[PDB]
Amino acid sequence: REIVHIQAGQCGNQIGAKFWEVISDEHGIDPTGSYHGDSDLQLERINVYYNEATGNKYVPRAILVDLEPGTMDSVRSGPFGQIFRPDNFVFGQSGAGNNWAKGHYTEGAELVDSVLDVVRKESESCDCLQGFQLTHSLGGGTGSGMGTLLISKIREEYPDRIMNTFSVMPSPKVSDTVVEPYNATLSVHQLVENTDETYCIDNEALYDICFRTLKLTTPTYGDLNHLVSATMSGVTTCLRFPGQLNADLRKLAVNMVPFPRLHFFMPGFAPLTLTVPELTQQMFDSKNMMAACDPRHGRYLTVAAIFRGRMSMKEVDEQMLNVQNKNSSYFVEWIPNNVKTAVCDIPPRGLKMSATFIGNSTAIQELFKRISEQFTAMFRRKAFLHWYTGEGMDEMEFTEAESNMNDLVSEYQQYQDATAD
Amino acid sequence: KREHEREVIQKAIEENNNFIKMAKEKLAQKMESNKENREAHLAAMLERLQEKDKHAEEVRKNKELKE
Amino acid sequence: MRECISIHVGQAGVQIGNACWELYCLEHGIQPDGQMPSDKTIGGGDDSFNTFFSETGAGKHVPRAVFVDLEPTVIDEVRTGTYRQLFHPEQLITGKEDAANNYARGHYTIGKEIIDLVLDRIRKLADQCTGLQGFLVFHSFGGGTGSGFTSLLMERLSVDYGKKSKLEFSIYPAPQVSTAVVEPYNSILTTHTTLEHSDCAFMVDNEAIYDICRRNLDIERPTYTNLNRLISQIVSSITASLRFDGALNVDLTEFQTNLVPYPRIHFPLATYAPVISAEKAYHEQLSVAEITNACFEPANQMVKCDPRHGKYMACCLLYRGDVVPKDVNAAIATIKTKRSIQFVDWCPTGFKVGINYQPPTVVPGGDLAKVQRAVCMLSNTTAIAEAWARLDHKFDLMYAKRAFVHWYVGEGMEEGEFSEAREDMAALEKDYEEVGVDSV
Ligand SMILES: Nc1nc2c(ncn2[C@@H]2O[C@H](COP(=O)(O)OP(=O)(O)OP(=O)(O)O)[C@@H](O)[C@H]2O)c(=O)[nH]1
Ligand SMILES: Nc1nc2c(ncn2[C@@H]2O[C@H](COP(=O)(O)OP(=O)(O)O)[C@@H](O)[C@H]2O)c(=O)[nH]1
Ligand SMILES: [Ca+2]
Ligand SMILES: [Mg+2]
Repeated sequence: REIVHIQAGQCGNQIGAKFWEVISDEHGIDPTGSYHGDSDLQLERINVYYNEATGNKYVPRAILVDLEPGTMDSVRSGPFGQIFRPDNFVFGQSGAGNNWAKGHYTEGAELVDSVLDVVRKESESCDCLQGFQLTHSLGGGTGSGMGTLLISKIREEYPDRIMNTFSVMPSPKVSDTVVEPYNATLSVHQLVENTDETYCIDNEALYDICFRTLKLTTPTYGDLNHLVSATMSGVTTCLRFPGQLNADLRKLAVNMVPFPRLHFFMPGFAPLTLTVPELTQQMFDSKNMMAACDPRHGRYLTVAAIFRGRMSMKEVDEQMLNVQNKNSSYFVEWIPNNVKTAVCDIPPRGLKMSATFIGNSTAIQELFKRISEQFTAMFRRKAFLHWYTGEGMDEMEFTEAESNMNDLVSEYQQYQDATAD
Repeated sequence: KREHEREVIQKAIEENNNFIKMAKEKLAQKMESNKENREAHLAAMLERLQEKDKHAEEVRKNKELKE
Repeated sequence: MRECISIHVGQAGVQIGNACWELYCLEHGIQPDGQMPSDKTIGGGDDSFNTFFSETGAGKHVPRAVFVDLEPTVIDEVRTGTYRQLFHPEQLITGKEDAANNYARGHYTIGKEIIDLVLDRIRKLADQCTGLQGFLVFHSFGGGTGSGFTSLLMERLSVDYGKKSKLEFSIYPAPQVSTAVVEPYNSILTTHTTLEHSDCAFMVDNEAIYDICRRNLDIERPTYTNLNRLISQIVSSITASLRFDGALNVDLTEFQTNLVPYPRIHFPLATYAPVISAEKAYHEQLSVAEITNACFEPANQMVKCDPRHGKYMACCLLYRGDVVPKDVNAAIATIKTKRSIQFVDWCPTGFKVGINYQPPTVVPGGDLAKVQRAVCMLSNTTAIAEAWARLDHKFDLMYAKRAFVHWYVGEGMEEGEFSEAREDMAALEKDYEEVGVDSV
């Protein structure tokens, strides 16, 4: 049944706004919240993301959070600003300052109770809550710190509900802030313990796709978010339309997560703006991944593929087998039948057919290794720590966060090197 | 023979009644043990989250005494 | 008299139930509203079709059925569909939250909340029965509800109804139409817990039914509707013994007597013929000899195994339609000389035949052709242990690394239950060896 969306910080509210832009378009919901669509095979599972207010109005089950009021006001003036319920906007006064400690412990802790009041109001109205999804970044302050605090706080009141998340990773290519490896490593510490299924949206991968593949010398956030919105639409297709396979967040978690800590996925998408072999060949390719990791450098524990558009289901079964059989080295032998596939007749906007990829590869360690270097290069000489230790933290937490993320890398390596006998 | 005939039908009733009784006690013990285990996991999950909240209070209080 | 109560658990169970009861209605001449012009006795009676249908004073023929699922969407289609008036709403039981392909959620967490309600509705059907013969339980091995809740139900039905008969129609998992990675766990857990509480169990490999639909009916990519309609024909052939009565129609319990030599060895291999398209059916008079020969070709089996590399402990032939004993005896004589039919030395090598003169119907606008005669072979062979071996091997690969185990442990289960269930499968695999091996 119901999923409660949350968007935290500048990044989280922008990609969240673009997510609600695209899925409202797919379900045939205009900015006034009115249904004007052609198919019913749009309203069947509309209640997963929308509430039915009086006048046949469809309002997103979305909660907009930020310590900065500026980024939230830009959402209300955007294309789908008025569709959101006005009470769900939970704005702060101070601002983040790109500090995880301010987001997690002090200034974000001031605001966290007023967010929970909206969450509890939305969750009480649900017939059967699946769980929650948080769109946010790990580099900044609000989305990084307060987002992980919200997860911990919501886990406390809803311990048997799913908590997935769409975590945007930092990169030197896109971002200029130097403290982001601290913020990311501190956030990853929390996500390892308190989330069921994280989609790793890497800004390095989105830059490289925009620069190399899409061929853009000047890649804006709008160019990056076009890929993210298309990815987010793809991975939630089985949740949003009447489908056989992985219709809820728990079933996806049961299929994709063999071990509790290893729940950090590698999303993929094709085509990047066309036959089924070409779609299948593109979606598994390293250049179509939204995490900057080569899957040839590791092994797939579990995979989920979502094909969209009218196509031969016979052909989809063959091509998904042909890539599996002829690349069997890159799938663990000790999880048989680990690649599941779903079909959906309704394609995305513009495309005739598309394919979305969700992969729990061991090669995701490359992402966490890259963050660990950028963390350690600064942390060896205790650089920029007065920002955090002034806020009330101590060097234990950084030592713990470093060690906990390096354990995650060792665990991904441990099961990569694992064998049948 | 009549005494043996009564012994057979009673033994048949004994087998059914023991099967019902053994099935009931196996299930009752399984559902009780499972209830205890699931509640123990949610206890440890919230006891972890409260230790995070206790630690979070020791950051607010620690910033208070750094001036 | 001789009433049978069918129980349909989870997705697969309900949707096969949809196919089965639709097919039964067409065979008996029961309309979608429950009316039956053939039936002159209004309000009740003791006809053979009344073993599966209770009757109301208004002339409605209500299935002796209970539909159960932990989420509503599949049973909502029964409430909305063509045969919505056929059922009383109390027979159709639904929850909100499903078992998420988890035996633990289906058996313990979610199942406990609805189990008492389901047993109340089964009791209300049982009180209508002058005499209750037993239950037919329809479920999947792979699903959370299908595995978990069925195991809970089968345990509770043993307590409430004692030694009363309990038959299973079980959907064995296949990767072509699979829904979860953890289906081997759910299969081994449900098989272990249900083994003592089931008197006979008809396994149905989706891979076998899927391949038959592709090979015989020439269907590119068979849907669940394609599988279920084929599966309903085998279920109909097996249950035709209870629902009709000729002189050669032998009761289901009389087959049980032959099919189950030891309590644990109660998994008959079912084979069916002819499966043929309407395009091809046109002007091929399929004789008794041809359809009986097809029962020993392993392409037409419901479980993928090799009886040739195994040993028969029983072999029953359930014919229906235009068949006489003279043609059956001639075909069996022809087959006995030509085929590999090796029996164990402790059992007689005869073939138990039953004939049911009412011919097989098909759903209009179906893929399956209307044929004048058909057969379903039920055989207790040691080769069906190959099905356990394939399933136990997939368990071993994942369980060795404790893959996906935390999902079960998080819902209250222990690692003890896994190894205890697996040892029972190892014992069962060993039992099938012991019965097959030659004697002192
Ligand atoms: N033959 C056949 N098999 C089915 C059908 N529906 C599902 N299955 C099989 O059942 C297995 C999955 O279990 P389901 O029965 O869908 O799950 P469930 O029992 O509803 O349990 P939850 O969904 O977890 O509550 C898969 O291996 C499917 O191939 C059907 O209509 N026919
Ligand atoms: N992909 C993407 N990344 C963003 C966007 N906005 C900010 N970011 C990233 O988020 C990080 C900074 O977090 P931000 O959300 O601005 O801080 P907060 O508002 O305090 O949470 C940087 O690494 C940015 O690259 C966006 O619209 N798209
Ligand atoms: Ca009658
Ligand atoms: Mg289901």
